[PDB]
Amino acid sequence: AAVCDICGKGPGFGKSVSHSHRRTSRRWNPNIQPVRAVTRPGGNKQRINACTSCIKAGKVSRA
Amino acid sequence: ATITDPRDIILAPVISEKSYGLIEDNVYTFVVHPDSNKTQIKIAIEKIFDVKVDSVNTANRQGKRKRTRTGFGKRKSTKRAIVKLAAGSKPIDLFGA
Amino acid sequence: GTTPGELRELTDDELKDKLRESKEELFNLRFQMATGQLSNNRRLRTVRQEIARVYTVLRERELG
RNA sequence: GCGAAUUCGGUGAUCCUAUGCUGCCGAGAAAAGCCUCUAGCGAGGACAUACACGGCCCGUACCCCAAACCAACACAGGUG
RNA sequence: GAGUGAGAAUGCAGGCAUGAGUAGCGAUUAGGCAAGUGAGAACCUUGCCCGCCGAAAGACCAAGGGUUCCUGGGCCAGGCCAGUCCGCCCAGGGUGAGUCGGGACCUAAGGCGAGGCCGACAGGCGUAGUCGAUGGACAACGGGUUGAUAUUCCCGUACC
RNA sequence: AGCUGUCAACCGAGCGUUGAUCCGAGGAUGUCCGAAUGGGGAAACCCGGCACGAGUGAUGUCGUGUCACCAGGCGCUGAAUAUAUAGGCGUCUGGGGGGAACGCGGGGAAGUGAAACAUCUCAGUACCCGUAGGAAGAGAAAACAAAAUGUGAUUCCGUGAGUAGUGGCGAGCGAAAGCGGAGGAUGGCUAAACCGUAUGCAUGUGAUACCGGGUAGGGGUUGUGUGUGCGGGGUUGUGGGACCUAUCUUUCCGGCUCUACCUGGCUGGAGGGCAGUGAGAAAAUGUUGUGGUUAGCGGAAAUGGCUUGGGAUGGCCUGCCGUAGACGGUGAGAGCCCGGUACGUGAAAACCCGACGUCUGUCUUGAUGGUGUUCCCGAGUAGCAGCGGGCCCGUGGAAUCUGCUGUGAAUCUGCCGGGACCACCCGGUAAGCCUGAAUACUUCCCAGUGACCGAUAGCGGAUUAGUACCGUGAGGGAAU
Ligand SMILES: [Mg+2]
Ligand SMILES: [Mg+2]
Ligand SMILES: [Mg+2]
Ligand SMILES: [Mg+2]
Ligand SMILES: [Mg+2]
Ligand SMILES: [Mg+2]
Ligand SMILES: [Mg+2]
Ligand SMILES: [Mg+2]
Ligand SMILES: [Mg+2]
Ligand SMILES: [Mg+2]
Ligand SMILES: [Mg+2]
Ligand SMILES: [Mg+2]
Ligand SMILES: [Mg+2]
Ligand SMILES: [Mg+2]
Ligand SMILES: [Mg+2]
Ligand SMILES: [Mg+2]
Ligand SMILES: [Mg+2]
Ligand SMILES: [Mg+2]
Ligand SMILES: [Mg+2]
Ligand SMILES: [Mg+2]
Ligand SMILES: [Mg+2]
Ligand SMILES: [Mg+2]
Ligand SMILES: [Mg+2]
Ligand SMILES: [Mg+2]
Ligand SMILES: [Mg+2]
Ligand SMILES: [Mg+2]
Ligand SMILES: [Mg+2]
Ligand SMILES: [Mg+2]
Ligand SMILES: [Mg+2]
Ligand SMILES: [Mg+2]
Ligand SMILES: [Mg+2]
Ligand SMILES: [Mg+2]
Ligand SMILES: [Mg+2]
Ligand SMILES: [Mg+2]
Ligand SMILES: [Mg+2]
Ligand SMILES: [Mg+2]
Ligand SMILES: [Mg+2]
Ligand SMILES: [Mg+2]
Ligand SMILES: [Mg+2]
Ligand SMILES: [Mg+2]
Ligand SMILES: [Mg+2]
Ligand SMILES: [Mg+2]
Ligand SMILES: [Mg+2]
Ligand SMILES: [Mg+2]
Ligand SMILES: [Mg+2]
Ligand SMILES: [Mg+2]
Ligand SMILES: [Mg+2]
Ligand SMILES: [Mg+2]
Ligand SMILES: [Mg+2]
Ligand SMILES: [Mg+2]
Ligand SMILES: [Mg+2]
Ligand SMILES: [Mg+2]
Ligand SMILES: [Mg+2]
Ligand SMILES: [Mg+2]
Ligand SMILES: [Mg+2]
Ligand SMILES: [Mg+2]
Ligand SMILES: [Mg+2]
Ligand SMILES: [Mg+2]
Ligand SMILES: [Mg+2]
Ligand SMILES: [Mg+2]
Ligand SMILES: [Mg+2]
Ligand SMILES: [Mg+2]
Ligand SMILES: [Mg+2]
Ligand SMILES: [Mg+2]
Ligand SMILES: [Mg+2]
Ligand SMILES: [Mg+2]
Ligand SMILES: [Mg+2]
Ligand SMILES: [Mg+2]
Ligand SMILES: [Mg+2]
Ligand SMILES: [Mg+2]
Ligand SMILES: [Mg+2]
Ligand SMILES: [Mg+2]
Ligand SMILES: [Mg+2]
Ligand SMILES: [Mg+2]
Ligand SMILES: [Zn+2]
Repeated sequence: AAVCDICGKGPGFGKSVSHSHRRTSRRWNPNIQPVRAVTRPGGNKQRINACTSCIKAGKVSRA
Repeated sequence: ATITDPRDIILAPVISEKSYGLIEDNVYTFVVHPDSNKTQIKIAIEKIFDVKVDSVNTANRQGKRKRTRTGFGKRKSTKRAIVKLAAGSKPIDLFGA
Repeated sequence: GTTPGELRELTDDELKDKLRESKEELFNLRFQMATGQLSNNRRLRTVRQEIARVYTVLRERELG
């Protein structure tokens, strides 16, 4: 839940608000998953931490 | 540069009533730099005074702590060495009694 | 102790010779004043002068 | 400086044999050293003894159930 | 132009009073006398009795302190008093190890930690290892010494 | 011509006309701890390996170097296994800690005010964290404005204004546009719409398909798609650029568009430019100011007289010089006594900024104006949905920016800005990159200033000062 290795995405911090509109500091942790994706066309694939946005971008290929 | 010589170690001899109680018994007292060793001091005394020594005993005397209005005064730490020449018994005339 | 005019025009074997004799004189003089038979300081200072400059000239002509 | 005798017996431990023996359950550390076995070498090591030799650095005084440590004291306290 | 006017805020810092030459002088043991030094002696030194502890109030060690140890000098400051005395102060001297205690040997609880994992970041973990005794392997006595040090110095005999 | 720093004297030993000491520039020596880096460790202390030498009859022993970690390149090797990778080695270049403030970028509260208090404010304050610099960040419009044929990068002040506004519309918070100022450089290019080469990956109707007139010699730029890498040529507001067809064209040679022959399209080499330590290519090759600095030298003019007087620098009187009548001391208020002041001078050596001669780099295969017509100019981005931040803007009708999570566009009759929203007209081209000048700060150094204090004041510290002392702590903290 820290940083996906390629686009350099780090968690930002913000405040939760109530119906009474009360502030309280909270956290947003980015969607990153441990997946093993192909790097060279021979079909080898290594476990790296990639965020879901990057996976959707397809910056790492699927095979 | 600098070469290795044995008599870069001896600071001085010490004169005292105990030192004379030893001088009568063919055992001598010398003041020696702290970073020395009995082997080095043995080789030094042998080479310098052409006497074949048996063994050397060394002791460390912690410095005193003398009063002064300026503040807390401490003297330097000194190392005394006890040396005992062999049965050959060659007095060191350089000691000057 | 000796002038640089002589020192720079003199050679390797001779600064080796004055090197050993100056170490020998440092030995002797420091430890007669250690024994307490010696009085003044300038002797150790000038033999220090000699050893320092001979070591400097040694590395100087070694590099050059 | 000189310098006599220097044995018997008995009592006797919480000390030694004992890291032992007997019994209990609540069932009682580690590694180094030591002995030995081979893998990987190898043309000179193995056991005793007469002899001269060489074995480092540091602590080493004093106080220590106290006027010297901890309690602001030369303190009716505490300290293994 | 003002840090410009104090008598108080259980004000602040310094100094000095009364209570006052009043209470106390730190135990369950207790002294007295003689001679000696000294200008001064219950308090120090030497001699004889008495008193007390004696599983300590004796003798050693570890932790701790660091010269309080010994000798010589002096007693305005310190010792709850005077003090020649002192653990006062000034000077000098004093601590001797192949074999006693640690390092060159090894580990427990636990600490550090290459890479590695996790963590916006600072960081937190723990592998190989390396540290970490309160533990284990591995080598002594009698006597003598001066004014103070003795299983260290010397004599005598050995060890690993 | 004196000198061996001070408390702090005192002795004794001595150095100097050959110039000692003193002040400056450069150089070396530089124990140990401390990033500490051969390993370890309770800081200034314990323990080793490797190479070259000294010494003993040998050892023991003694000196000199070298031995931390991480990152980034080079060469070798390649495990599970065959290709190949991790890991493993050897060598260079970098970084590690400290510093008062200033700055960027993330984290980030409460005491308080609202006379309570939750929105709010306190406040993006304190503090923590990782960065480099001497300044940093920002910086060339996807900016304003509103019909004027306007401003024209960024930065920092004074206005505009406590105004338009926000706010349990309370406490409170708070613009922008425009104007006046400081400073100047409206500034050069990369990368996709053709190609040559290092290439491979694939195949081959392996012969009439490839070269820019004529004759002739020779024998896969895949046929078609997908994806990446390498390059000449398109980076735009009146809205702009090439797969092909129309007009002048300020040198030449070669090789190409799978070949040899006019037309059309690219690349290598000789000569005017553009510039260069730049932010738009990067590494190198060598040069003078009385600019300054770290330090010094010269530098006028009464022993004047008389008196109180211990001493005059005092009182009076002559005559003092002055491009110097600032300041201290000497026995009392001294420009005429000295330290010195105006003013001149002066550096062997070293350092920072400013010119002047080998050498280096580029293109003049290129350049300037002229008539119609057939994939590229920054992508998981702009934008959208939800959830939050920061601009006055606290979900209010809410533009603009950013972020987390899902979706998701065109390439010019494309877009977004013009403060919920659009038809016709109006102004600029987003996802890429950097860039000096004005500014803030002062641990340090120099020269000065003060209607600032004169020992309970002024820094805690004019003196053993962050010392004694207290607290095992972060620390607190004196008097003299
Ligand atoms: Mg991460
Ligand atoms: Mg934030
Ligand atoms: Mg809050
Ligand atoms: Mg999808
Ligand atoms: Mg010894
Ligand atoms: Mg004292
Ligand atoms: Mg029994
Ligand atoms: Mg031996
Ligand atoms: Mg030692
Ligand atoms: Mg002892
Ligand atoms: Mg003691
Ligand atoms: Mg005792
Ligand atoms: Mg106490
Ligand atoms: Mg007491
Ligand atoms: Mg007590
Ligand atoms: Mg007890
Ligand atoms: Mg006032
Ligand atoms: Mg008053
Ligand atoms: Mg008062
Ligand atoms: Mg009261
Ligand atoms: Mg009173
Ligand atoms: Mg009474
Ligand atoms: Mg009473
Ligand atoms: Mg008492
Ligand atoms: Mg008496
Ligand atoms: Mg009793
Ligand atoms: Mg008892
Ligand atoms: Mg008893
Ligand atoms: Mg202890
Ligand atoms: Mg101790
Ligand atoms: Mg005593
Ligand atoms: Mg005395
Ligand atoms: Mg007295
Ligand atoms: Mg007193
Ligand atoms: Mg004393
Ligand atoms: Mg660990
Ligand atoms: Mg690590
Ligand atoms: Mg571990
Ligand atoms: Mg360890
Ligand atoms: Mg241990
Ligand atoms: Mg003892
Ligand atoms: Mg003993
Ligand atoms: Mg110099
Ligand atoms: Mg050197
Ligand atoms: Mg280190
Ligand atoms: Mg280390
Ligand atoms: Mg590399
Ligand atoms: Mg392979
Ligand atoms: Mg740094
Ligand atoms: Mg609050
Ligand atoms: Mg409030
Ligand atoms: Mg209120
Ligand atoms: Mg710079
Ligand atoms: Mg800029
Ligand atoms: Mg305004
Ligand atoms: Mg208000
Ligand atoms: Mg605000
Ligand atoms: Mg091109
Ligand atoms: Mg081009
Ligand atoms: Mg137009
Ligand atoms: Mg002058
Ligand atoms: Mg007069
Ligand atoms: Mg006058
Ligand atoms: Mg004046
Ligand atoms: Mg006057
Ligand atoms: Mg004056
Ligand atoms: Mg004067
Ligand atoms: Mg809003
Ligand atoms: Mg809005
Ligand atoms: Mg554009
Ligand atoms: Mg930009
Ligand atoms: Mg600027
Ligand atoms: Mg006063
Ligand atoms: Mg403390
Ligand atoms: Zn990602």
